[PDB]
Amino acid sequence: ARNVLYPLYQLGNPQLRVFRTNFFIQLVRPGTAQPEDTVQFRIPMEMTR
Amino acid sequence: PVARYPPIVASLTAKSKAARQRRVEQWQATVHAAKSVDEKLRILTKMQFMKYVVYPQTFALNADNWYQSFTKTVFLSGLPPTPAKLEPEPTLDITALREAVCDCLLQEHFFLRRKKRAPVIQDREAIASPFLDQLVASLTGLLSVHNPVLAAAALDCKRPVHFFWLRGEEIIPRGHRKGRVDALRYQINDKPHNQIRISRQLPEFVPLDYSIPIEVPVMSCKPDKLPLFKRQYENTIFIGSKTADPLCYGHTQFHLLPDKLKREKLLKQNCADQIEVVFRANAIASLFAWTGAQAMYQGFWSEADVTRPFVSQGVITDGKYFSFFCYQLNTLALTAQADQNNPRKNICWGTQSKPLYETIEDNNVKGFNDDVLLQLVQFLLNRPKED
Amino acid sequence: FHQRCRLLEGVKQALWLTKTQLIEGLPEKVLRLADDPRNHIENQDERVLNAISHARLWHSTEDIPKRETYCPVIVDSLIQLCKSQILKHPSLARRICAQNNTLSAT
Amino acid sequence: KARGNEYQPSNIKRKHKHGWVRRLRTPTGVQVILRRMHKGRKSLSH
RNA sequence: CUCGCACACGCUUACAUCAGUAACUAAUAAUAUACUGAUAAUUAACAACCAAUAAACCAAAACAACACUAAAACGUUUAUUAAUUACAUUGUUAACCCAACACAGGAGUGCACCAAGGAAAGAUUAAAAGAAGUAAAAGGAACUCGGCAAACACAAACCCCGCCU
RNA sequence: ACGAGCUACCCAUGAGCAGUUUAAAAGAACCAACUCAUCUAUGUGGCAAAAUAGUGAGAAGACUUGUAGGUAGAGGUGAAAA
Ligand SMILES: [K+]
Ligand SMILES: [K+]
Ligand SMILES: [K+]
Ligand SMILES: [K+]
Ligand SMILES: [Mg+2]
Ligand SMILES: [Mg+2]
Ligand SMILES: [Mg+2]
Ligand SMILES: [Mg+2]
Ligand SMILES: [Mg+2]
Ligand SMILES: [Mg+2]
Ligand SMILES: [Mg+2]
Ligand SMILES: [Mg+2]
Ligand SMILES: [Mg+2]
Ligand SMILES: [Mg+2]
Ligand SMILES: [Mg+2]
Ligand SMILES: [Mg+2]
Ligand SMILES: [Mg+2]
Ligand SMILES: [Mg+2]
Ligand SMILES: [Mg+2]
Ligand SMILES: [Mg+2]
Ligand SMILES: [Mg+2]
Ligand SMILES: [Mg+2]
Ligand SMILES: [Mg+2]
Ligand SMILES: [Mg+2]
Ligand SMILES: [Mg+2]
Ligand SMILES: [Mg+2]
Ligand SMILES: [Mg+2]
Ligand SMILES: [Mg+2]
Ligand SMILES: [Mg+2]
Ligand SMILES: [Mg+2]
Ligand SMILES: [Mg+2]
Ligand SMILES: [Mg+2]
Ligand SMILES: [Mg+2]
Ligand SMILES: [Mg+2]
Ligand SMILES: [Mg+2]
Ligand SMILES: [Mg+2]
Repeated sequence: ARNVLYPLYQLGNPQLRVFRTNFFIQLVRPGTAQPEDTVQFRIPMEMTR
Repeated sequence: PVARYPPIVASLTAKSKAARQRRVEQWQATVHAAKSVDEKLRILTKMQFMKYVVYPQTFALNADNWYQSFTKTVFLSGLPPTPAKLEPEPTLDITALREAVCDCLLQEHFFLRRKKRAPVIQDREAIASPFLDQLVASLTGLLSVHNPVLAAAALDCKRPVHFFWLRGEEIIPRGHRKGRVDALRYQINDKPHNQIRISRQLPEFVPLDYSIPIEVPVMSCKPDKLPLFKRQYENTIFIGSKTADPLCYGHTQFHLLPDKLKREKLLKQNCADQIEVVFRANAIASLFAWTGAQAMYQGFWSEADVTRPFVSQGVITDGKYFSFFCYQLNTLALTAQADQNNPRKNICWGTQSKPLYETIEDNNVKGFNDDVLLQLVQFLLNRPKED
Repeated sequence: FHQRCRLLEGVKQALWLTKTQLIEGLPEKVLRLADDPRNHIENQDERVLNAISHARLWHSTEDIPKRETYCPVIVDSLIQLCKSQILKHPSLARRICAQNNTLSAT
Repeated sequence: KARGNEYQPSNIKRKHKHGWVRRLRTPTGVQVILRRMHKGRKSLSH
């Protein structure tokens, strides 16, 4: 989730769970040639792989 | 009393494309007039233009398919066709070979104790690497009595192999050189775990003009989607030793997959068919660089093609699963202006991955596959033809 | 005493700490085992000349290989030359090499 | 011998000499920030 | 006719596809790397981020064999610890930067001197004066503050002041 | 108050000097890259608020050079030109 404060992690902390995600994804048509298996998305800055 | 018409070749100092081709053909003839093979390699590799860097051990989802297009290689499933020669076959005691190989496994796994490992993760890169060093040394010495060639051969341990070639053409999309035609250049920087080099070339598997029904796959995307990244540095053609070395040919290769390409890692990343892709991609890129470098050390290049097929063998392994490959190089004119009419193709026979041992524990190897050992023995028993 | 320990009187201190007697020259068994021509590899002079050249000049793409590259290469190359004698003496197969083992003796 | 190009750009130097951190480390520097906040500057510092 | 490819530093979409330019930008026109509108893009292996303490070790880089004086960047191993758990984040375009300008100026390293990159003349007439280049009869410093400049010359010697770089 | 991103000097950390002549890597010699700017001619609101063309001096050192840090006006710095 974005614009929220994550819990600081130490040794033995419980698993971090997010129930209502704040992220939104756009599926866009590639502007150049892409292979058959590649799908291009637009994601917010606070989203990792 | 006979008219002497001047030739009708294009101009030499003009800006036209025909003039540029004649300028290109001018330096092509410079390589021909060169005598020493070192001077030919200097002229071909003295330009430092942009090029793609090809890694034999890659994480691409479909790497073998893309590497075949860069190489003009058609992959044939199964071992290469048998030589169909039943000349007196050596008698090898498997028990001695089995004990020797098992000793290599037991040492690096259970007997030879290491410094305390805090992670306790037991990285297979640090365990399988010394195992390959002993396995190659143990089998080379044991089979030297049956194969006299291995006695005179040289062993290389982690020695770099380089190769450089042009493939296809490209029109530059962006920059001030927009719209002009520039060839695509590729580079292979490989570091085989072990090498065996022989003064005499191994015999061919199939004739030079071998027509195979299957065709080389053709991609419909830029190589940047593999992904591949362009870089500029020295263009080197290397065989494991400089040209002055009398051992200009090769026998076999041994490759160890890194930690990032383990079977367990691929399963977690939800990759089932990628297990065989990594083995195939490693063999095609590594063997081609080795076979290609051998040809260019003999003077053969794009405009001279190849007279005798160059054959090298490869054994890709990860520590427990072994794969066997054979590569024959028939084509060296991969340039776009030189591949217009070249029916010949490069062939790379391959084998499915097979385990060697199974749940080794407490100086006891539970499972063992002799066919993998027998296949490894067959590779090391290949001999050059004698006259 | 680990690998990187330096002794000032190297021959004298090692002799004292070990209680040994230094004898100049290799033993007669070793020395008489090399003077016999029946224990020489084929083209011994030529192959060693190639081994030295390969170690110092040919094994690397650079013009001047550094010492950490050609120091283990020359030793391994010479090991292979004497390893090829296994066909004449089929008892060298009883040997095997080990790497970075942990040794302790008090 | 041909003056006019005395400014040679560098991000390491610019952020170390006129940066926000340096402005708050010296008592005279803080007064510079206070003057620019009072005047209504859009950019107090680099 | 010949300063070319790439990285670092810097600039910050000025790059790419399509369309428009009556006018704005280019010191002009065609036109579009440079002006306007819409759409699209740079994918990591390279690069940044990337352990601590105790102990042993007087012995230079110059092909380094061995030495010089000006005495020299460049670490390994043993011990005690170090979350161990696929896929983290970030830089990837360009004809570009600093000089009021699309300035004959300033600009570090690697590899080539080219296989790469570019166009001195918008169209005429062929006056004076001015700038740059080539050639010359006989004479060869008669010029002039001075052999300044130029030259098919590219040498020899004396003096004054500073020793010398 | 703000300025050593130009320049004077210094502390760190890096990077360059090909060929030729000599027992010489000798603040030696010939000559490039490179760094200074002697003489003359164009230029003088110029291409340029100090340049272009020809010609010159050094070019293994008291040498050039990149990155970054230090000294601030009753001062800094200076192989003194105020
Ligand atoms: K810009
Ligand atoms: K006079
Ligand atoms: K400073
Ligand atoms: K100018
Ligand atoms: Mg100014
Ligand atoms: Mg500067
Ligand atoms: Mg600007
Ligand atoms: Mg224009
Ligand atoms: Mg258009
Ligand atoms: Mg536009
Ligand atoms: Mg102007
Ligand atoms: Mg013009
Ligand atoms: Mg005109
Ligand atoms: Mg006139
Ligand atoms: Mg004249
Ligand atoms: Mg005359
Ligand atoms: Mg007179
Ligand atoms: Mg007169
Ligand atoms: Mg005078
Ligand atoms: Mg003169
Ligand atoms: Mg006088
Ligand atoms: Mg003087
Ligand atoms: Mg005097
Ligand atoms: Mg400074
Ligand atoms: Mg020199
Ligand atoms: Mg000198
Ligand atoms: Mg000039
Ligand atoms: Mg001039
Ligand atoms: Mg002149
Ligand atoms: Mg000079
Ligand atoms: Mg001089
Ligand atoms: Mg201050
Ligand atoms: Mg003063
Ligand atoms: Mg001074
Ligand atoms: Mg004075
Ligand atoms: Mg005065």
